[PDB]
Amino acid sequence: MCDRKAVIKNADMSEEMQQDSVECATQALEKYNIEKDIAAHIKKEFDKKYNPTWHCIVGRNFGSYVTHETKHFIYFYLGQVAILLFKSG
Amino acid sequence: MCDRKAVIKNADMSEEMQQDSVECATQALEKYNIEKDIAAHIKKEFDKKYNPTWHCIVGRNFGSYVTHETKHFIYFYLGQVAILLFKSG
Amino acid sequence: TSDAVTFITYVQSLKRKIKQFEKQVELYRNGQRLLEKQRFQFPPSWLYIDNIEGEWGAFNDIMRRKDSAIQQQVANLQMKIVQEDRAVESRTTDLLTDWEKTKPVTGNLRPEEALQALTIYEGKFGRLKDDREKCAKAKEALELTDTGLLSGSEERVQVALEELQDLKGVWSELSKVWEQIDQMK
Amino acid sequence: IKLGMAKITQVDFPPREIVTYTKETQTPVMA
Amino acid sequence: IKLGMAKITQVDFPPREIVTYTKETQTPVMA
Amino acid sequence: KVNLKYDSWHKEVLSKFGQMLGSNMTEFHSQISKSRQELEQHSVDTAS
Amino acid sequence: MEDYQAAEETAFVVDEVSNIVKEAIESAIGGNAYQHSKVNQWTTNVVEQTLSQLTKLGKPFKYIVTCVIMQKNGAGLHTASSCFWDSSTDGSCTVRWENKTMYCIVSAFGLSI
Amino acid sequence: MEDYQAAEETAFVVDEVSNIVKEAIESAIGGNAYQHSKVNQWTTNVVEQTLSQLTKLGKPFKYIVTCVIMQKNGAGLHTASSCFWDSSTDGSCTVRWENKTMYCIVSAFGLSI
Repeated sequence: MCDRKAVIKNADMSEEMQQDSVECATQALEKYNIEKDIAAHIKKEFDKKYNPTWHCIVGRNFGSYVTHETKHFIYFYLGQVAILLFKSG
Repeated sequence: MCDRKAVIKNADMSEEMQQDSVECATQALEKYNIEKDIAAHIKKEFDKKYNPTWHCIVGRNFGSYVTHETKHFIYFYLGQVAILLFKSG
Repeated sequence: TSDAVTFITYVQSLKRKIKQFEKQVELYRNGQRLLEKQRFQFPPSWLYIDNIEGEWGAFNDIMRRKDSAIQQQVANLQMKIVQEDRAVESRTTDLLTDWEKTKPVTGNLRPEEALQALTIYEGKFGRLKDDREKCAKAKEALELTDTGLLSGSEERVQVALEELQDLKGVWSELSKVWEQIDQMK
Repeated sequence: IKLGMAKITQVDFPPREIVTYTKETQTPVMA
Repeated sequence: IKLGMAKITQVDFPPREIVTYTKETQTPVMA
Repeated sequence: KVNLKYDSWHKEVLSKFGQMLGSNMTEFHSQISKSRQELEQHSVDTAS
Repeated sequence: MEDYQAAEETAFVVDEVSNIVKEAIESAIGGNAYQHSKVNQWTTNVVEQTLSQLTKLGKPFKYIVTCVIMQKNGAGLHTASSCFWDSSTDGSCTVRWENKTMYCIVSAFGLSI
Repeated sequence: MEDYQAAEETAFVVDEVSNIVKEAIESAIGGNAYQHSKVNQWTTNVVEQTLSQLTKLGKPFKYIVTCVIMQKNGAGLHTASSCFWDSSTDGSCTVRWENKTMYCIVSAFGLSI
């Protein structure tokens, strides 16, 4: 493991679910290499922990809007692969 | 745009409104280059004609595991630029 | 009305502070990409201009929706200004006649229960003046301000308060006179 | 006036529920 | 029989809109 | 050793807070359920 | 032949009461989106306009109007109304109305004395 | 001693109807969650049980029982009812009710003959 620092580019969360987003994206990044499987592990773990309905988008080149709930948004970067996470539905 | 050939990978929304998604992403890549501006125009168009709450991701390198409404889902490529349109919330 | 009015006064205080807030975001913007340009290695405990622009755009989105919530609540709180202004007028006229006819004025009664009656009407006019103040703040913060719309009831409760200052003063001078009367009886 | 039991007048607006589909998409990692 | 108007009998329960914010994301271009 | 024993001291203050909260909560469940069952069995529309 | 006109002058026609419910709903609601502070005066004005237009008929009835107004959030809705009347003279009217944001149900009743 | 309970058995006693409403609700729904297939049975059972034990009071009234049952999904519940009766004899009962998963309003009426 080379040190994959988590820079948080946007934060509408709580800090516990911020560090759990950092840990779950680190776990999904070490288990998978295709980005939809990374978004699959993050979205499945956070529908398990913090209820339906989250949406997760993982990649290196995308420009997007969200529409999320209150305290239900992070968009952050692990290395150079971005992790987009918001709850809607 | 030019010789990009809008090819649908995955479609669960109707053909007139899939055609609206194709022409809306075509005119949005015409009037902008930065993908989030394309996304915000696609947000305001789909949220004014097929209501809140759409979510759309514009880019060329991403993956996702996202949850849509039925009759509200397209993922299509405008060449290199992929457009993932879904409604949730 | 009035708790949301104190919130809307808090909103307008942040609206007067938002030029200082926006220039603060611009100062942290310039300093943060200068430290990117001069290669400072930021901690994770640093909350960035990434995070401050997330909170700042969140702050602007919440005040645009709560500004929209204000602009739909102008009708409901406008008619609540109408019922609270006329309720202060009604309870004003009731406590003016109750005050003006059931005060003790004279020099043939013991002044402790007399000044007790003056302080019950003083506290009752204090609560009625606080209802007038809550309606006056409601016409201040929700922008039905036409010289505050200071009512006839505000003038009537304040001239009854000035009349009660006169009667508490002459009952104090009479309380000195009745302590002399309790000595000379 | 002959009192009697009336017809049970029902209006059902159902919860128009989506069984919401979750799908994975991927840009095909292009060089 | 003096028929007349009755009072309005209202029971209110509040909704929420589960509070929605639009935020905008963009991957950078890199140096 | 400070952090290990202080996690255990947090667990002991945490557990006895849970035991006092569960005893007050069981007592409140008992008297509120007894009171509302007394409201159920006594109708106010009795004759006397 | 006067008994048939006297029976028609005190009958509960469901369609006239439903048209009064349509005119009261379109008078008070219109097609404006769900504002929950306005739902109180929408229910107030639909019940008061239906009670106003029903009492202009001059028929010997006692009228009950109940109104339900509800936002489209994916939540589920049942309203039920069985009653206890004389079946030869009395009747009811229950009308489902909707727009883009909202469901409006008005149950209107008319019971002869 | 006899004419006072005779006055109880003749006027609209407003909230012994509310005892009939809570016995109807606690017989029908219980502590069950929202499943939409049983909501029609629950609304029909509250209305039929309320019309069951208002008819065993022996009071000469015309009864109207309405019932709105609502899923807790963030949609919020407003009803209204103003009516047109004779005010010294008639009245209105309206009981709100909820649990973790469901809302309920039952509005019940009694109209004299």
